[PDB]
Amino acid sequence: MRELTTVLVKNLPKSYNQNKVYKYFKHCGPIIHVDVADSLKKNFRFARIEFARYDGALAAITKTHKVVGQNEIIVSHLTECTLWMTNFPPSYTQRNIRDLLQDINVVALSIRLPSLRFNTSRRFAYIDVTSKEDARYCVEKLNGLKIEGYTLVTKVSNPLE
Repeated sequence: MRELTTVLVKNLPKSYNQNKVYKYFKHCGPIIHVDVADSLKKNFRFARIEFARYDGALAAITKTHKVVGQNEIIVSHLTECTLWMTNFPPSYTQRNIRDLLQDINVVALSIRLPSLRFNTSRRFAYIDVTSKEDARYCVEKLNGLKIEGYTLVTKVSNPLE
């Protein structure tokens, strides 16, 4: 218990748009998932990549030392700013989360649903937000919300490290 299989990028110029980032991550390593975060409320952008490996993370982190059009991008491990739900029903559609994070925060970084088999898999779901200061309050609320007699459970930390 302690691995950094998941990395985050910061700065992200126009010059490192999704198409461009895609070129780089596939030349780093094997990867499960990849996304960017358009954070229109701030100048700098972010992105997130589930390499699912430690050697994957190093291949990303090392790739940081290449400037890209006057905005040197920053690659590191992921920080604890990921909420994830566990005890939750599958009817939490990805759209629903983008509504709910606008309703409590305003802004999110990224939003991952599970895909095991079909839908009826009772796996867990994982969402990243810049909004982490208010997320510390939201956790506390949601960690003992009631829906259909189930206590919901969420966390705001990284469930592998």
